[PDB]
Amino acid sequence: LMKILTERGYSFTTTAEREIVRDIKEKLCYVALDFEQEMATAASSSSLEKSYELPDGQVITIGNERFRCPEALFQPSFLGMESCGIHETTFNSIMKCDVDIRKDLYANTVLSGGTTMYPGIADRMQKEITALAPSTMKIKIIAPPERKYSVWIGGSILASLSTFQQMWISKQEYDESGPSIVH
Amino acid sequence: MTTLVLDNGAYNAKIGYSHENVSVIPNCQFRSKTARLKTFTANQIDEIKDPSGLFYILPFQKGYLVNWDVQRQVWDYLFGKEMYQVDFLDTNIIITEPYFNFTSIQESMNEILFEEYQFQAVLRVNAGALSAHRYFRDNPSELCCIIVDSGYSFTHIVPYCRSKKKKEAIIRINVGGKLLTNHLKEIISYRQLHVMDE
Ligand SMILES: Nc1ncnc2c1ncn2[C@@H]1O[C@H](COP(=O)(O)OP(=O)(O)OP(=O)(O)O)[C@@H](O)[C@H]1O
Repeated sequence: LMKILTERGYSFTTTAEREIVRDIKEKLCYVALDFEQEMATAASSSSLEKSYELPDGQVITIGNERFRCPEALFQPSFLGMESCGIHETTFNSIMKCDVDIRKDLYANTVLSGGTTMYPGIADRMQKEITALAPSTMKIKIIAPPERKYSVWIGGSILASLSTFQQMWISKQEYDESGPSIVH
Repeated sequence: MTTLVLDNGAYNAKIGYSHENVSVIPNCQFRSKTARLKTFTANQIDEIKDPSGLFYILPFQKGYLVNWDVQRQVWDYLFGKEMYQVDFLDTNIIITEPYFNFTSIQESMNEILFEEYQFQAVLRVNAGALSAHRYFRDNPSELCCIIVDSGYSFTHIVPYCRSKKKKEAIIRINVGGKLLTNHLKEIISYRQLHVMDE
């Protein structure tokens, strides 16, 4: 993204500067047409350039990185490092998984993490997984409204689970097995 | 030839041959709450790097014997190495016996000594009788002596005269070193907290 902004004209070169580029993700995180979104939007750039707030007041109509590298997740070849597009990567995962369990894998595909806050990830995963998967199996995507910290929330719940007491490792067994415990 | 003198009780099991092995070797087994419940023997306590909370398995909790298993295990672990040089029929053993001990238990102990360890000879001398003989040898001009043996688990007032003990003026008292230690434990527990059992 810093290289993209350099092509634009800002030309940042260090983290102390591109902290604001990191922040740009707060608004420039949408993608609709994974194959031609950036071109179709550069052709009709209006009401899509959120104009991120630069410190110097430069509100230039950011309208290409709005759709460039939210899609880099689905198209690794777009960056330069090659890999299965995030969607087909998850698909290959559930494919290598068992056959019977693959139905529940299709039906319970969760999305979590700070990077998943991109509003378009849900719909794009829906479309790509429906294109890559059979017709009988549907895609019941579930993106929690607060997926930003879903991992932390679930961990805190698992920790403060009522009858989970017996499963905590303690000094008692540490003093006789140490790290040789289940690990 | 050499001989093996053995005195035994609740706290201490003092075995020694004609020249060395002079120490306070205990008689009970120790189990460490931390060392995977390993059962230690009389002298193996020195191998325990943390004797806190040791559970005591006692062949004697007071003057009389209980649970032969522990006593026989202690004797085997002692004999198995430098302490006695397990050789059996080469030498003999002299074991002490309480003032008024279980007749059946003591004769069965003699039976076991003759059968399993097969010492070429052993006798029924008394713990107080041995001290009486020691004192008589120390003072040959004496003809009568009273022994006040206040052991760690014993308190015996035993007379001796004309090389014979009389079973009428022979007193034993249950106030022993073990009782004193337990009372100190209880006092410290009660006066620092409401429970403490080390
Ligand atoms: N609302 C958001 N929209 C888009 N991107 C975001 C958002 N919030 C955070 N990010 C990006 O996601 C990253 C943080 O990831 P997240 O906190 O979800 O997991 P993480 O703990 O940071 O990563 P890891 O679990 O590997 O430590 C940040 O580097 C940030 O650029």
